[PDB]
Amino acid sequence: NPWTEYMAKYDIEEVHGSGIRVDLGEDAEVAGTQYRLPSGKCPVFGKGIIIENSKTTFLKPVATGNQDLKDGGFAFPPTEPLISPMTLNGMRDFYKNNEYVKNLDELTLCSRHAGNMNPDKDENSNYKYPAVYDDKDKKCHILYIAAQENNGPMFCFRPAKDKSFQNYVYLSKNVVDNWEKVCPRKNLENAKFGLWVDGNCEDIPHVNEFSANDLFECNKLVFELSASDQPDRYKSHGKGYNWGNYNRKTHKCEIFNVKPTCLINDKSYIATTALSHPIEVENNFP
Amino acid sequence: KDIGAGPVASCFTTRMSPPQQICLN
Repeated sequence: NPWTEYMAKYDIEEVHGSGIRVDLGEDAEVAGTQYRLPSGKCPVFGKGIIIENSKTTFLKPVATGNQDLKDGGFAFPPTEPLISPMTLNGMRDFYKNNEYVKNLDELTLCSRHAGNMNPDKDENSNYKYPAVYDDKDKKCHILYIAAQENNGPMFCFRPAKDKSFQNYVYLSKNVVDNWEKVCPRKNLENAKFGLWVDGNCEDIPHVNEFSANDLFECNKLVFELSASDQPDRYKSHGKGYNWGNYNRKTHKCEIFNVKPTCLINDKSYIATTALSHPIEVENNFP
Repeated sequence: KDIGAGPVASCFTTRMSPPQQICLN
């Protein structure tokens, strides 16, 4: 297969290895009690948490002391020294003496910064808060609340890719420092995912067709159906409907749950994944 | 706990050197 190297970033079980819609792929202990926490190796572009219909609430600080949970968001409340939110330049200055951290790309730096804050009195606790990086403001928001969904017939909330979240990047403690090379980001224009069979790229044999007005709506649908760790039995390990072939002519999102192993050059298609940014395209067919 | 409910924390100790105590407020 001449596509092996190129296609490695689309093997979501391997490269990401946890849920996408809801990432709770590991467990960590804080003072004798076990907690679930995000563990995906790739950044999730465009993911936010919608709280009771609100889109501008989840990055607000969490409720402080004698405040109700619904009165706040999910982010770290004000600290001394102020470590959240923190601009990219702020983080680079905060870590100026640490040569192993100060020059990390902004997404890895935000993950490492959130992961630096141990809530336990024990130095060996593996509990590492996730974070959201906002590309518009270049601000890392550490998330005090690691939960991503609480739905069903208060504090009701769900993960989503919404136009208001298009510049947000959801980051677990495990985001890899070379995500730019090994993780998806851009949608592939003029390409559709396929399966390599006896020297040819064959179509995915079975797909689930959802109608979609544009690429954003297709990416949103793939995200909705993607790997989810929401209730070891609950862990996806990255298995799910993580890929879609968007046909821009018929306005169809062809969603599937097997990893793709090649690309087909087809001008009617754009290849997307639940991790991918909901807008950005790359038009360089390899 | 099954949906990601987390610990109640007021102060944090940095993991990377130099270790420092960062508290809420």
